[PDB]
Parts: sequence; C-alpha cells; structure tokens
Amino acid sequence: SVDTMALWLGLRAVLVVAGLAVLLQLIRGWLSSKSYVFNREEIARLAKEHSGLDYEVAFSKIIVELRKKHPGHILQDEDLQWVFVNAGGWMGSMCLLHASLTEYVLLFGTAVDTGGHSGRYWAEISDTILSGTFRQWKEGTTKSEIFYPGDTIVHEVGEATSVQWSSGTWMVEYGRGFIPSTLAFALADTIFSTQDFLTLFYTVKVYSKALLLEASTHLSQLG
Amino acid sequence: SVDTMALWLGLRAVLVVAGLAVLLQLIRGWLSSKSYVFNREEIARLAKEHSGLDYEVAFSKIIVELRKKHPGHILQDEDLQWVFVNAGGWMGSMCLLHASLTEYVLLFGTAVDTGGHSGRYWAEISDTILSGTFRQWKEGTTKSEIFYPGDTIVHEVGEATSVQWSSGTWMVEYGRGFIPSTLAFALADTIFSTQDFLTLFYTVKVYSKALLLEASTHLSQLG
Amino acid sequence: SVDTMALWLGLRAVLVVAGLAVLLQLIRGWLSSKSYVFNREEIARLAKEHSGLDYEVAFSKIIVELRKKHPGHILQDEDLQWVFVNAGGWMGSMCLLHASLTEYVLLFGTAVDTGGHSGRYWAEISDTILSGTFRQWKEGTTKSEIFYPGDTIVHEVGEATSVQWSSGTWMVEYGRGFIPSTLAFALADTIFSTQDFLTLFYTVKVYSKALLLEASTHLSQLG
Repeated sequence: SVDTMALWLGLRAVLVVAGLAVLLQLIRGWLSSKSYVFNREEIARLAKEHSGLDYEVAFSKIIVELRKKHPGHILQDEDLQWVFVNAGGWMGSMCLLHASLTEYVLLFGTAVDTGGHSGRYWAEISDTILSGTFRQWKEGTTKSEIFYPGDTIVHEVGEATSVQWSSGTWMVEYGRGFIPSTLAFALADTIFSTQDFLTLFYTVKVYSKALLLEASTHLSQLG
Repeated sequence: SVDTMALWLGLRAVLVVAGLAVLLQLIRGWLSSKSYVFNREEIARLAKEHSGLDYEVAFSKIIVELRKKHPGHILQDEDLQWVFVNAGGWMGSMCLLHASLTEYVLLFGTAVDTGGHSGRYWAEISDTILSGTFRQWKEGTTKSEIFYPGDTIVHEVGEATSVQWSSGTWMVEYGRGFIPSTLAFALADTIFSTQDFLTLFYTVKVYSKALLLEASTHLSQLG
Repeated sequence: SVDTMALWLGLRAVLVVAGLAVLLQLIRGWLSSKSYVFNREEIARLAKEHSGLDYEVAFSKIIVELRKKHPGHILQDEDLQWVFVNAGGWMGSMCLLHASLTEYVLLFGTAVDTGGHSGRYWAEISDTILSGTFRQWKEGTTKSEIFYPGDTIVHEVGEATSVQWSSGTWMVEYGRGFIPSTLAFALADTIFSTQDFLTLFYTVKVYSKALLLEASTHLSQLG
C-alpha cells in the first residue's frame, strides 16, 4: 500500500488544484453574467457633469442624483461620515454611499499630499476627479501621467500602479468585481502602522450598514 | 440548566465592561489628581519664545531652560541623541529630554518632507513649531490647516488626524496622559517596514534612561 | 540540582554568543577575502559618464557597456523587466542586471514623489544619479543634502539614512556585502502594506534568474 499511500498524495493535490480552478471559473462566470445596479460609465459621467463646481457642492449634487436614480441603494444622510483610509503607504478619506459583494460607490479624497501603492485586486476601480490632481504611474513604465478634474482613471483588474494625490484632491470612486479581494489591502496599514483600530471600527460599521441596506432592499423587492 | 449556560455569559459581559469602566475611571481620576511636572502652556511658551531664531540655538536654549526650571527631570548632555522615528507612515527624528509614565518632553522634527497618520492614543500631545510648516488634517473634514513658527497644534485625546511636515520642520513636543498607550504606535513601522532594530534599541535605551532618571529623582526627593 | 541547573544556563548563553560571534567572523572574513565582479568606482564612473543623456538612453548604453566588459554576469534583454519596489515607506521601481550572494547591480528609480527609511543592512550600496534629485538625511543630524545627476550616494554598511526622490529620478545602483541581510527589508512593505504578492513573485523571479546565471557562469568556467 506504499504506492496507494502515494496515490492519495498525488491525487489530493490534483483535486485541490481542480477545485480551486472550478471555484475561480464559477466566480468569474457569475461576475460576467450578473446584473449590476450601476455601471462605471454612469458614475464617471455623473461626476464629470458636476466636476466644475466646488467639490462639496459636487458631493451634495452627486448624492442627490444617486439617490434619485437608484432609490434603496444609497445610505441616508444620517449614515454618511468621512472615514480615514490608510493603505498602500498613502492616507486619504472616504464616504461610502453603496457597497455590495460585487459593487461599491464612494466619495474619496485627501486634504494632504500622499501617494503609494494602488493595490492589485480582482476588481476594476474607476476614479473621476472632482478637484485636484491624480498622478498615476502604471506598471512596467518609467513615466507617470497627471490627471485633472473631469478625467477618469481606471485601475484595471489585476493591474498594480502607483497613485499620488495633491492636497485637496477629491473624486468619485466606483469599484466593480469581487470586492472582498480589496478588503485585506484596505486594512493592512491599519494593522501594521497606524494602529487606529477605532477607524477600523468605523470602516466596519459603514460597510456593514451598506451591506445590510442592500440585503434589506433585496428582501423588500421580494417582499 | 440550559438557561444558566447563556446566563453565565450574558451578565458576565456587562460585569466585564463595568470592570474596565472602573479601571478607566480610576486611571482618569488619577490623571486629574496627579501633580504634573510640566504643563502644556509652559512648554508652549518656552518654545514660542525662541521660535524666531535658528532651531538649533532654540533647541539648546530650551534644553538649558528646562534643566534650570526642573532639575532632576531632564537628561544631561551625555544622554541626548537624535533617534529616527518611523511611525504612522511618516519619518522624522526625536531627542527625548524627559519621560515618565504620564509625561514626556522631546524635540521632534524632520529634514525631509513626510506625512501620515498622527496616531490615536490616550494622551494629549502639544506641538510648538520652532521652524518650518505643519499641515494638520482633522478627522471628519475635507480641508486641512497649515501652522507656522509660533503656532501650537494640540493632538487631543482620542482624536486622530493626518500630519504632514516639510523639509527642515522642527518643534518642541510635550505629551501628557497615559504614555504606554502611544508605545505600540511608536514601534509599528519599525517592526513591519524599516526593520531598523538598532534604532529600536536606541529608542528603548533613551526611554529606559528617562524612566530611571525619573525614578531616581523621586527616590532622592522622598529619601 | 539548583547549582547545576543554573550552570546549564550560563554556559548555554556563552555558547550561543560564541557561536554567533564565530559565524559573524567567518562571514566577514569570507567577505574580506572574496573576489568581486564589480567595484563601486566602476559602476559610479560608468553611470556618471552617461549622466548627461536621457536616463533611458543612459540605461541602454550602460547595459551595453556592462555586458561588454563582464560577459556572462548580466541577464540578457529577454530577462529584463521593471518591477515595483515598496520598502521602508517609499515606492520605486527596479530593473535587475546582476545579483549574487555578495553583489547586485540594477537600475533604480521612481516616477512619483516618494521617500522614507533607507534601511540598515550588512552591505554597502552605491547610487549614481542619472536624472532627478536625491535628498539624503544622515542619522543623528538635523540637516539633509540634495544630490543631482553625476553625484554618487554611498549608503554605508550599518548606517541608516532617510531617502527622498522627486518624480522622474533614476540612478544606477551597485550593492556589495551580505545580500540576504537586505532581503527582509525588500519584502517588508510587500507583506504588511501593499499585499502585492505578484510583484513579490516578479522579484523572486528576477533574483532567481540572476543567481542561476551566476551559478551557470561559474560552472562554465569550471566546465
């Protein structure tokens, strides 16, 4: 039974590889055939439309428009708060409006000069600048590009770049894909640098509120 | 007998929260009751007095004045050394003059442009700029404020901000509260980023020196 | 057996100290008597010679000259790729040309504004600027210095500094000493911040390619 004791070892690894491949293909097929509440072009155009005003007025108008076109998918004013985001070596702030297992919409930006690693996840993230500047340094190149209000950067799936923002840079962010892949990145600098677990609690609270809102909307649609 | 299973846990958690509340009340009352070697106004005025001259001359004059007004509570010239401080995503350097379990005084600053998370501890930290600029971004806002020589930033207890310092920014720092709460923060980037454990040794050394000086001064004053 | 058991601990600790000291002395004596493919002056002069041109033209000419003078010790064009480097709180990009256990040559630089801790390892690292600016802040001082194309920074063994690079700063890097000492540093920010394990894989790939090239060259010299 020495040959069969080794047959288990060989076949168990093949089974693990086949199961992981089947799970990845299943998730990819689900993501390709799923119905989405928002599309990235919608958010990008809505942001470019109000990018000419003050970024706070733009925030207000964009939130109003999002609640009008997609009722039941955006948090109310009593649940909106700015939460610090320390990640990839940079530090900014977010205001989450919607978040599911496959989509999230928020208002991002920083009042200080920061920059770092953009992350590399199984999701596509679009960023439309309302004010400020956004320097992107794509992988495998020696030159970066600066983007201004109105522009939209698309951090593609599986791509990793370097991001840099000047003081007062604010944008509207929409992420689509497998959102939990980002989660770990979003927490790294909080665990091994800032030690700001209170901000971690705030982040957990707002994400939980968005997920519960989406679940309650699904239940209301069913009854 | 099944009801007691969950009754053990349910009231026990309230008792645990009450016990930590009693510990917090004891520590909070001890801080107000405690007599303090320094007050933030004293350090702030002493630093602002010399904020108009060169930052090195200001360092020397402030150290001499502190040794004059509080003998036995400030390290001698043989114990002063600049130690790198990597924390919260920023990098500066410190020279510790005094440190107890509830107070610390030091000269902080950086010769490079840095910035990051300010930390969130159970202590109030006052910073009086001797030279340079200090950008502070408070939590929950979208705009930051720049402070110049003469100004004083008060990192309040439990609040977290974003700090940014330009090249050649130097200040006098006084912290009061529960000092060990900051400790972990002060080491995070050293453990998970810089790997400069020699600087960790230097920091532990100066902290131990200050604590031993404070203990010996207490023993000498008591007898 | 109290007297005997305390005897165990003392001799055990002395044995550990003596063994670690003998290992360190062995490695240092080996490093002092080893033949090296490159010297820092060679790389520094070769980079300063082409420091007047564009950093890409300089890269190509320097690679050509290095492959001409030292054939079989530098990877070919099919193995060269730019890999992101997140370390010490800064983010740049590298292109490795040569790497052994005691030497490494690469082209380093960043297209974004970054800076942080320089690291502290058992190796000397020379950096000859082809373009941009390099701000160095030495340990124990309150002033930094800016260096321009043509200059050479020598990150000495055991010294720790603060580095800062402007957008578009590119240089040629040569490191000599005990290379594994740097290893932890090179991965720290990747494990506890970026979570970009694909870039980790790329780094491992290029390091393995350079090491295998060196091993195959030694075998070819032997036969």
